[PDB]
Amino acid sequence: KILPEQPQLELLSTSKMTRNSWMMLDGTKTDFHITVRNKSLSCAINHIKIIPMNNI
Amino acid sequence: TLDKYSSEEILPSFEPVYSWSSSLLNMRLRNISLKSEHCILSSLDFQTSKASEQLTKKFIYPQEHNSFLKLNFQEISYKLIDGTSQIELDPICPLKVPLTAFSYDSISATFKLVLSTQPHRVKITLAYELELHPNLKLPVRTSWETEVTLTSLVNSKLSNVKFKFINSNIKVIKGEKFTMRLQIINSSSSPLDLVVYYNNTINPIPLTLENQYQLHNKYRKIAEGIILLSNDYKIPVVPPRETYFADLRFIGIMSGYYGTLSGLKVLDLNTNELIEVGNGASVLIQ
Repeated sequence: KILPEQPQLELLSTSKMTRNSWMMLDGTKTDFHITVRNKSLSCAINHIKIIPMNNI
Repeated sequence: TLDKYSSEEILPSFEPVYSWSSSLLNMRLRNISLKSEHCILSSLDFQTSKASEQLTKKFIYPQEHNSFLKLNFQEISYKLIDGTSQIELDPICPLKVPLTAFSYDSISATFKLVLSTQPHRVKITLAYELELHPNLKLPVRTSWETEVTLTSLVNSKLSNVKFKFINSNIKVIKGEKFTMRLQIINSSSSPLDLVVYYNNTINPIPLTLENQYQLHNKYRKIAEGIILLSNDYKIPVVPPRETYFADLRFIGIMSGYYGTLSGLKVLDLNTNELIEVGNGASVLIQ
């Protein structure tokens, strides 16, 4: 079986993070930016879905 | 068809049938990387070559004492290739793509693109036309492919702890107390008791006077330009595989650009290191 091409993502950066590490103060909320790029030169993705998932 | 051929062979006369016995412009690409922004600036530059000067007085306008060419660039295309794929890449500043040019000219175009172990493949295509007289024009459609081939984060020696400021670049008016959050990522084996301090002491100089006083002024500016309102801070505990925010408070008293500010050096009170974390700050006080 031979499919069409498929693209890739790389997690170009995150704004207020360093090596994907950060602290909270147990009650304060924060927010930041995630920068992702589509490495493919031809294909364009028409679906994205984000599921947060945690240690507990 | 040996049978049908040998049966069409013309038998000789008087013999039994069978006998048992017996390049107006030259161009290059001087790309440069930038780890500060994780991006590479690929700058092509094409200039009218010496062949154009040679042919100026030979065929184009031999009778004139000083002639010049009329190369009109119809399009300058920069593209990225991945196999059959092909995508254009725009420049930083606008470029008036129907660009007229004469002899002894040189034009540069800089294209920014994201930066490890996967070199890029770039096609540069120049379509232009030499515009000898108003009526006739000689077009050219040259193109060629190649590959895009060619500090803020600070580590600790004899350990794995890592340091970075949340805002390495900050500008603030002189005399206003500000703050820079120093994140300290510990992941090695055990908690640390590292202590931050800033020494406002003129470091002794070790050379002509021109170098000597430059160097002395550098240490003086470093020593008594900025102060830390929380000097000799005891960072309480940073357990293994955790981070801490050593929130520092400063204030400047001498306007300038303290790029990679020294003096500020956190020392580990576990093996008597002198890890210089000041390199991750680039304060500018007006």
